Amino acid sequence: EDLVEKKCLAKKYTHLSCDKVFCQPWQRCIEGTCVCKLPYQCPKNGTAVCATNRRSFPTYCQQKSLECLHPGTKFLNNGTCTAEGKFSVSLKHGNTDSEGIVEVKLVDQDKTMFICKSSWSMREANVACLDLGFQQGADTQRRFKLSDLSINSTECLHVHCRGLETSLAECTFTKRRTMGYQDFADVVCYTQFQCVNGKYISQMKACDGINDCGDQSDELCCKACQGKGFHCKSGVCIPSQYQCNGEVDCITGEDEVGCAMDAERRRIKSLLPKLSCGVDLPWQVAIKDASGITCGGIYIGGCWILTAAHCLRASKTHRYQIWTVIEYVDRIIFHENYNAGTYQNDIALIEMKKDGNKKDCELPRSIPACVPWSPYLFQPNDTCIVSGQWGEVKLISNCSKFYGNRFYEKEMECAGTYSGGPLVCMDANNVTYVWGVVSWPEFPGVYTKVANYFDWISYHV
Ligand SMILES: *[C@@H]1O[C@H](CO)[C@@H](O)[C@H](O)[C@H]1NC(C)=O
Ligand SMILES: *[C@@H]1O[C@H](CO)[C@@H](O)[C@H](O)[C@H]1NC(C)=O
Ligand SMILES: *[C@@H]1O[C@H](CO)[C@@H](O)[C@H](O)[C@H]1NC(C)=O
Ligand SMILES: *[C@H]1O[C@H](CO)[C@@H](O)[C@H](O)[C@H]1NC(C)=O
Ligand SMILES: *[C@H]1O[C@H](CO)[C@@H](O)[C@H](O)[C@H]1NC(C)=O
Ligand SMILES: *[C@H]1O[C@H](CO)[C@@H](O)[C@H](O)[C@H]1NC(C)=O
Ligand SMILES: [Ca+2]
Ligand SMILES: [Ca+2]
Repeated sequence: EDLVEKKCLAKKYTHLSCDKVFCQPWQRCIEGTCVCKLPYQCPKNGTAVCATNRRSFPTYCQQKSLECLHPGTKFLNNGTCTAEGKFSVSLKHGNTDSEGIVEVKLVDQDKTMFICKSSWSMREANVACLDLGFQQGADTQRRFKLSDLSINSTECLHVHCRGLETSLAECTFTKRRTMGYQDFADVVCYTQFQCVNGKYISQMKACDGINDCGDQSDELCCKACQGKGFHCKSGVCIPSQYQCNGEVDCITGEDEVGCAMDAERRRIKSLLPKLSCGVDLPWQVAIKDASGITCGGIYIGGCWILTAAHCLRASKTHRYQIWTVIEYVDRIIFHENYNAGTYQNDIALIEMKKDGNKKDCELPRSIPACVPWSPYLFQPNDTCIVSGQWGEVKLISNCSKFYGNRFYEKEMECAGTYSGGPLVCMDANNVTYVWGVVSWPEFPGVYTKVANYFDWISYHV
């Protein structure tokens, strides 16, 4: 069984990696990695929450964003802080400090109860160990087996966590009617497939939909899921029940297409301002010079047009006009590491003069295409619309077979048929993405892969 890919594992993508996953609403994507946004950037609408330092926060986002920025400050309770209320988890009846039967003291309830093992998974186990100090979550191979004793009472606490929470306080608890025997949730916290955090687990746990690692190493590099997990085209697995649950989990977005405090974070997403991108060829532009040689531009937003370098620098005059309506081009920025012969980094930004002398560059009625932030959005055998009429090309795999060392897989994309023009692709929700630009049967078109230039794009845009 060869579910896991090896070539990713060098780059070690955790849940903090944009390219493979969505940043939590108290975070912002910057250079492929989830960073903290300041509390005053969170959506205003939310109910108050309590942090372990007895401090109260208007929104749940704002708390989690302070915890993000300022370690130590954990979560405690929904609603304002009580004076007496204080949360506690503990491992009792155990031969060592990093193991036992889990005991929870629910901030409000003065009574102390145990957890039931019939619903106890790695999602809860990891979260438990994480607030217990052990930063690598629960052990997956090891156990703590009991032999009766303290199995008198009928008490129990069913728990459920997403799995990435930094405290059991954040999870949802519900008292259940316990059967037997035996039903008490044990755990072994990890004290020394490898995870990015440093945790070894067996290969059978890798790529099954379940976060065994704690930071999602075992799930982000998957050609196909093991058990019930659902394979995102992006190469990631998600729990089957993550299908049609009102949250776009896969960066590709396919789990929510074709459908007819965990609940609080989902709520916080649906209020974030979504990008207005890629609504015959509205994005299509044509960069004509006064000489008479044309390039196939693609409108991405506002003042900006994206094209290939070589065609622009074919002009002697260095003065253009953008046709689609006629705008003028103020300045042009080529990528600094453009290599003429190899065509690596064959990409350039055009900045329009705007004109009007009163407002902004944007055209009254023009739709910008979407710029891919991840190189895992579109994959082989995906269909894409080439233009320069328009031809439906397909993305081809293993392009070393055709060109070898003239094709640099990180910086270039090959589209097999079935200047500087666009290679536009659409996802399941009808979002038009500018996937590639035209760069240079057994000769498939080669395209500079734009997703690998989102940081670069961003720097100027
Ligand atoms: C929440 O949003 C509504 C509009 O949907 C708005 O009327 C209200 O003022 C917002 N809440 C706060 C606390 O500002
Ligand atoms: C959570 O907190 C709010 C106050 O912030 C409270 O009114 C509400 O009843 C609590 N419970 C739920 C399930 O929202
Ligand atoms: C894409 O556009 C079509 C237009 O026929 C529309 O019916 C459909 O709802 C859109 N796709 C999705 C996933 O909604
Ligand atoms: C211990 O107490 C429980 C609940 O009060 C009751 O079932 C019984 O008296 C004892 N349990 C067993 C298994 O003997
Ligand atoms: C890639 O797409 C083609 C479409 O014809 C189809 O064979 C299959 O979905 C994929 N190819 C393979 C070999 O799995
Ligand atoms: C990639 O090349 C290998 C040989 O090096 C070949 O087996 C395979 O068919 C190629 N893949 C594709 C999708 O053409
Ligand atoms: Ca797993
Ligand atoms: Ca989902």
